[PDB]
Amino acid sequence: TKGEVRGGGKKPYKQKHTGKARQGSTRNPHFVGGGIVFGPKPNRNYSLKLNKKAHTAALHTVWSEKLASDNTHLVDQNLFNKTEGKTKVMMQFLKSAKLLDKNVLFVVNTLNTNLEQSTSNIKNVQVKHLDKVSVRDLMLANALLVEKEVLKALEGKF
Amino acid sequence: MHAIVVCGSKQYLVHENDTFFVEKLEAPVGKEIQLDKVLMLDEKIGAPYLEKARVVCVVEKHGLQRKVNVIKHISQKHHLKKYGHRQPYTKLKVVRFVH
Amino acid sequence: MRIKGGKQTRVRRKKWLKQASGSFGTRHASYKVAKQTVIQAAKYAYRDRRNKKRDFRSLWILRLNAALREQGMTYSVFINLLKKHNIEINRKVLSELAIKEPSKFNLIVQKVKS
Amino acid sequence: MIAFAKQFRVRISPQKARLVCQLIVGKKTADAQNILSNTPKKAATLIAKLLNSAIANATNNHGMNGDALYVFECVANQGPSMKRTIPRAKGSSNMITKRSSNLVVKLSDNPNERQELIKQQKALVKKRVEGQQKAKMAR
Amino acid sequence: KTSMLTKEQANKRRQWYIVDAAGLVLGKLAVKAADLIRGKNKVDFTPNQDCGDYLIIINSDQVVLTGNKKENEFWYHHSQYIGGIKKVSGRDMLKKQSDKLVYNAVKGMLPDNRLSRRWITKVHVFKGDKHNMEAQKPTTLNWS
Amino acid sequence: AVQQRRSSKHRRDKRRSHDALTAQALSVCQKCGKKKLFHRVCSCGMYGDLRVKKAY
RNA sequence: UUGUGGUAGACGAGCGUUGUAUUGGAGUUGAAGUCAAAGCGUGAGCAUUGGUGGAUCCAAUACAAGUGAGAAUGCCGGCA
RNA sequence: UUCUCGCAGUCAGACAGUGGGGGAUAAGCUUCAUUGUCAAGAGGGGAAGAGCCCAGAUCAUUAAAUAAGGUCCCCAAAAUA
RNA sequence: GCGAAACAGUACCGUGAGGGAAAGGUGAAAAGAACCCAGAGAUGGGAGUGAAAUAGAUUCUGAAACCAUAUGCCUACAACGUGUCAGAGCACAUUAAUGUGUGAUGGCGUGCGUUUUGAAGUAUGAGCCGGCGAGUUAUGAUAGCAAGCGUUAGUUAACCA
Repeated sequence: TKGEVRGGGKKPYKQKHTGKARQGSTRNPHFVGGGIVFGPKPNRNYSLKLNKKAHTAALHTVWSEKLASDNTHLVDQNLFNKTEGKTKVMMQFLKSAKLLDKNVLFVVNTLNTNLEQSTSNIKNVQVKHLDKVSVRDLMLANALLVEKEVLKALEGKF
Repeated sequence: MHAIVVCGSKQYLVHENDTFFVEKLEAPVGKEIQLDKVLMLDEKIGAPYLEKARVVCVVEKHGLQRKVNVIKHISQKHHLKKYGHRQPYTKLKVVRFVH
Repeated sequence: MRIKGGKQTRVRRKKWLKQASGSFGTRHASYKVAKQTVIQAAKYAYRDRRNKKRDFRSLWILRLNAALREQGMTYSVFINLLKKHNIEINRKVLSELAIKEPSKFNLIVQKVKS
Repeated sequence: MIAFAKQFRVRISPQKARLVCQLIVGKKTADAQNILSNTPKKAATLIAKLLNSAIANATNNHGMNGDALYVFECVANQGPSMKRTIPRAKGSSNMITKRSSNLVVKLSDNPNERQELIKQQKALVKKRVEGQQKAKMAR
Repeated sequence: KTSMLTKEQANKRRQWYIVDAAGLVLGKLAVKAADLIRGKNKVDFTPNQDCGDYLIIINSDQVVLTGNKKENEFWYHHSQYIGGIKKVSGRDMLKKQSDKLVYNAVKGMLPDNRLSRRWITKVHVFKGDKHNMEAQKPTTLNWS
Repeated sequence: AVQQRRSSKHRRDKRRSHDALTAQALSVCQKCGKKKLFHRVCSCGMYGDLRVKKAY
């Protein structure tokens, strides 16, 4: 800004006896070289605050929308087995689900090595925890698989 | 030969087999329209109008006059209101006339 | 987040500059003088939209009264001949349109007594 | 035929170059070299080089007889000038510019061949207008 | 919308007329002069073109003013020089150039127009009665 | 003096219209064939039939 | 039906620009920039086409603005 | 045009008529109340015009009719006694 | 963008503290035009290479202001902040449109912005183009709209995961 730019206060001309434009400082925002009064600064915060209850209501609504998506059927811990990281197997899984561009983010609460083993190569497939869910992430899925043990936690959480 | 036919608020000299442009009638293309208002075809002028005299004209197209850009402003008054007027019209011609 | 904004500036100046053309001298060369001329001409046309009919009605009455004085009678009685007796809806310009067709306006100016 | 010959920025002011070459437009090289060798102007002797270079161009690169060749076009294209300063009185300083001239000379053989350029621009115009046309007949 | 109107253009036809100032007065002939030169009495008028016709006035040197205007009303003609005023009266232009009398009268009562200054030459004025323009085969009519 | 208003392009053109130059005379030298200027010397030097200057 | 002068001044609906979140599309088979033209719009604009041009851009929904120059005896650089 | 909320702008006016004050009832003067206008409102008439008379203009119309004002030519419109 | 993409605090300025700049991009790879012609010369025209040289070192793109050239049109008695509404004539054909280009002439025609009681003014600012360029934020208060919760209500801070 006008004070941040390095420079002095010397005036190239005196204040009278010349029809030149009035100048008062070495650097000015209206003078070349820079010195804009207001621009980007590392203080802008974008702070927002929403009550916990309202956010939980928004959650419950978006889950219920997802729970009625009719294309997100139930999945069991057993089927994550029989493979360690062979995405080819998971590619056959994805094909069998008739999903091509579905940004499938998988909810996990077992931390079974097989899934975070995969789902880090292609941008399409990722796996994230139930405790880390976000509304955009939930609707970013457009297709998802839910594990049945966490249904108990979901009904407990209303 | 000649005829004196008023469309809307505008009265026109119209002869037989002449294309011309009048105010908008919102008439779609193709059909034949018999207008009532007419005066002094060639003789025997009726006072307000010509009684029972019809002018039977065919409409062929609706057009618009060139883009008229109009700006209102007063000097040193911070007022530069700009607008664009389009002037619709109907281009048509007459085919028949009856007394 | 810097934005120069000289592109849409170029577009807006270009779109002010097309209509300002065909003028004598550098009037249609620079942004400011060209816009001044365009606005002034717009005002001139706005006022002339009235001035044209104001002068054309005078042209009508003068052209009619030329022939009227040729036949001696005046415009003052002419309106009486039409509007009062044998009421008609005749307008000024069609009179001269009939004058420009020989031997027709004579019939109208002669039925004034009938 | 063009017979264009460029110079690219010899140090002369273009005002004087145009000034000296109004006198050559439309004339024949037979009566051009002589008048260029007699008129006592700085640019006169300097453009004789370009004139004879154009003669050589016409005689060698194409090789027509050239007896009907006439001076088609002179021009003094304005190049980037040089900037200098000189001290003046009261401590002031005068600012001076050095103007050079890009010179290209064209020799024509027939009083024609611009009209051909006119129909070439018209061909551009038509390719434009039917290019617009195909936008509508496209289904 | 509007009724299209047309006028004659670049096909004007003009004639020669004869008129005499035997017992006339300045104003009552000058009004007819303006009327004829304008052509406002004929339906062939076009402001974009010429409308008047040739006119010949003959023997302007017997026109008479009513009242003492010939002796007391004066015209000053100032040249571009300082003190270039030529003072003339009604009585003196009879024994002098009366042609300029009708000339300045007719020019004063018409708008400053390039056609009007071109119009004014279509009328010819001489205090005499003989002129080589007599061979124009002209239409003769009084009070013109 | 000092200008008050800027001079227009067409005033520059009209002042330059009389600021041009005309052509020059020309003649033929019989002995030394050359299109020389009238009443001057030739390429070989003979203004008339007289050439006292060196031919080099 | 009332209408439709208008500074100050107040109210409402707005447009373009960058990048981001997506859903999409196009791109050496020549993107965008560029100018020329006798377009479409109540408006900021939106275009149509050719050449030039030689590589990313665009439609819609939202998001946050070094987001919008005719003037500052303005500055920068050129032309005068 | 009442009441509350929010934003105001603004306190440099002048002109024309009356009543006045001052001057010298002098001012394109100064200051008021009242009657209108300009500021912040086009236009027509007045030779142009910041206010005077007619007057409050969405856009278009080589449409008609009126207000003030005008009808010897410019400059459009009349004569009769 | 640190002033400083580049040999920058460099050049340069004042003796001294101190002050203080500007400018990059060729093309795939120089493969950077062997050789010929003109001209001493740079240079230009060829050839050849390069897809392409109108990519040839001025070396990504090259608006406009600026300067010229010319198709056609108009113009040397003319009183004009230069255009508008009509408009013949002249030359034509398009984002097919009551088509376009120019305008002999007629009617009309005292700028932009700011200042203000009010400015075509002889009140001021502007030779000109272009490029940039001056209503944003930390906290809190008031008012307005919408949403959430709900009249034993509602909301959290700091901090941690």
